[PDB]
Amino acid sequence: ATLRPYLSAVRATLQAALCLENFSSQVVERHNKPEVEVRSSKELLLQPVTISRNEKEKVLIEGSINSVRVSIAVKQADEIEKILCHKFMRFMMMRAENFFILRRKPVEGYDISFLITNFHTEQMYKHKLVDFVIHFMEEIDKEISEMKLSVNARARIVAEEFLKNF
Amino acid sequence: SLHQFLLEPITCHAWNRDRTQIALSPNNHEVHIYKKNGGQWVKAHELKEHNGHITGIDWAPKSDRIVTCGADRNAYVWSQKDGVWKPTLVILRINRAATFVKWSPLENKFAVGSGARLISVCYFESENDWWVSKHIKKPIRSTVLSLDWHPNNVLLAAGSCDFKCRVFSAYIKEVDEKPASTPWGSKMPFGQLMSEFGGSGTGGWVHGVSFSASGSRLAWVSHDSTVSVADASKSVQVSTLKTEFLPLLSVSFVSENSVVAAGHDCCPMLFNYDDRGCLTFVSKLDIALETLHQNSITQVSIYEVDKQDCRKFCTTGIDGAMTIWDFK
Amino acid sequence: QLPVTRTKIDWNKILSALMEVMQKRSKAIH
Amino acid sequence: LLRGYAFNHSADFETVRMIKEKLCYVGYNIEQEQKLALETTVLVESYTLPDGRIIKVGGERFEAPEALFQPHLINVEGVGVAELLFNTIQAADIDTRSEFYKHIVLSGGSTMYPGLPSRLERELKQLYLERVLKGDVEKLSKFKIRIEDPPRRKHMVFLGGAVLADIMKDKDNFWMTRQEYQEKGVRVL
Amino acid sequence: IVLKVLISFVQSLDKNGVDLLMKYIYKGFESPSDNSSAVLLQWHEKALAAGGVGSIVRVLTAR
Repeated sequence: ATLRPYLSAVRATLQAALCLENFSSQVVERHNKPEVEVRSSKELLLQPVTISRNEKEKVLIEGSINSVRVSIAVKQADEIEKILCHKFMRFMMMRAENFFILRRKPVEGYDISFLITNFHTEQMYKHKLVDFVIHFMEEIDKEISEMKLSVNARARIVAEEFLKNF
Repeated sequence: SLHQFLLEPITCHAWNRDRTQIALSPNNHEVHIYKKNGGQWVKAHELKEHNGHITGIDWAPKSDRIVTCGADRNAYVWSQKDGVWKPTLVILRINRAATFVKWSPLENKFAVGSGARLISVCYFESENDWWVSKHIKKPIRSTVLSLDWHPNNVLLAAGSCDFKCRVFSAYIKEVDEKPASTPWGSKMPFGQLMSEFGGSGTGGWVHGVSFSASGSRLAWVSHDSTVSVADASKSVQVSTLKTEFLPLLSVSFVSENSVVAAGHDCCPMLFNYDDRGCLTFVSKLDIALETLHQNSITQVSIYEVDKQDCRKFCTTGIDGAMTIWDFK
Repeated sequence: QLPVTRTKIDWNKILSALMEVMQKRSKAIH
Repeated sequence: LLRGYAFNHSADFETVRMIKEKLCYVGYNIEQEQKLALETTVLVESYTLPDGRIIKVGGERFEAPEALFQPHLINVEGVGVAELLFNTIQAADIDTRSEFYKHIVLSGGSTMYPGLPSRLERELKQLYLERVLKGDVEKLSKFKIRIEDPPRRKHMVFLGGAVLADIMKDKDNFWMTRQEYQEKGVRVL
Repeated sequence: IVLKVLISFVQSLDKNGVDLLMKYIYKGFESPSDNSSAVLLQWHEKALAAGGVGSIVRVLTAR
């Protein structure tokens, strides 16, 4: 309806940016580092691109010759959604040595942020990482919207059991 | 016809004269030589001297010698004088990582493209038995990614990350003999810029360059999903076509009129160049993914006897699979 | 006070071609 | 040891040496190294062992090699390689000091870390721009400093020996004859 | 600035103005106004079929 074109556009933009190569540094000898974190040569960087649906949900993609950075912000309706989103992202960021493609601290103004290097594109396929990001952007909304109803449904039984006795 | 050697990627591949042996580098600091015993590929030899990632190999057929270059700022020349291959040392005098290597048509010099804004042309000296290099560095501003040689053993094409495709001359007077006159120019000292291209506004990094059999035409692919052909017979003129597909990582001439390309779409393609100066797309050649290769193709070579009469071509890439494609 | 070598001159070796050959190495390497 | 990985001193000396040889490097700017180590996970690499275990080495790659430039981290009193080089060049007669600045050669297997060539130049330039020529940043261009380090650093002791035995192979004064020790028992060459 | 008339609404299909339309579309996403985002996203799919996946690279390497 409205989410499907957004996911389609993010898919199309990601497919045109994950075309990476290998590149040793031309400043310090025999150091292979990503050329989007360490910003040492303007020629190797691509123009950043932003895609959005409304005024509070958008994706920023920053390209390079051997690294891509993808920062995503998610939906928030009320305070409970806000704090649950914050808790969930802090949970994921703590376990970043297992999530090979997750950045420890996000870019300012965005909730979650991925960093993909050419090593992660050679050790894995290409379309499955894009599918993983598309799964990521929707499964989190499903999970938090389920956790809200789960917490709401845990108060009825407690209140009923307390009021039952007396 | 697909064959899967290893699950790891193939950085680079080299063929020999009889198309019996193949040299591969499975993304490590080693080179593996395989032969064909009947109808199955079985590994033959291992070559291990580098202490860094290997980035380029080439095989001089007539002399039967393998040149290897890698990211440890080294290059070696492997030769077979007994059953075991042995190396010979090359002095390169670069301080950054090498990126490409290629033999010459006469097999007397070889060109190495590196990331120190240099092109190193190396030739042999026997008074103390090693290879000595000369540098081309004047108009280059960034790292070179592709190289090619002219049939007349002098001129040299180069593509670099500074959005330019250049044609230099690499005449070494100690080894080579005096050349004739070409449409590209007349006065050919060493390290003199003969021609330069790359003016298109939104230029991207050039990944591959190639000359034609006649030697009077150049072709190159860019990272803005464009292919371009430069002619020099009637005049110094260009024709650029803007494809609607992902970037292309290699290019090679099949004849005077047709050019074959490959890239991240995992499918080789054929373009046609008319005599009047027009590029037109023709077709793909491969009509999980619906494609034999499962990842980006990194290198395209010719199985047949090259641009004089080409019938089949070989593709290899990151998926670990090597494929032979026949036009007929 | 002392020569460049910062030592007493060794009279035995004073009382009693590598440089020719080394020039080609110096040219090729550098 | 401070990650849950216990390697004993004696029997696992040659297992950690492969880790040192494969994954270690000297940082150019410490600041960007720490920024990438704190806010990014592109430094952690997995190493397989003969037993079959997989260990993970992270920010420890660029801490181990820096005992050379800062010697006090493992309880050694001194000045470090960069400053000791300065104290050695600035201790000879004035005329020959320029002859040593231009020609410094690195040898041995413990100078093959990535970046060790590119750090000594910066350290010497900064140590020579605040100790000798204090301020006045114009004349450093005329002051030429160059470090030579070919990719054949390990065997440079051998290769030199491969030349000196080739030139002087024939003339019988370079060698100590067997008959010299049959009568004299000492040597003056 | 004529993107408002475009919001109120392939056309020429010159095979070079598709890049210009792509540039305008991707530069228009930085300033949403509660109705432009939906129509711009709807035309992104239409323009992608006519132009191709390669066109996204041209705006990405436009610099």
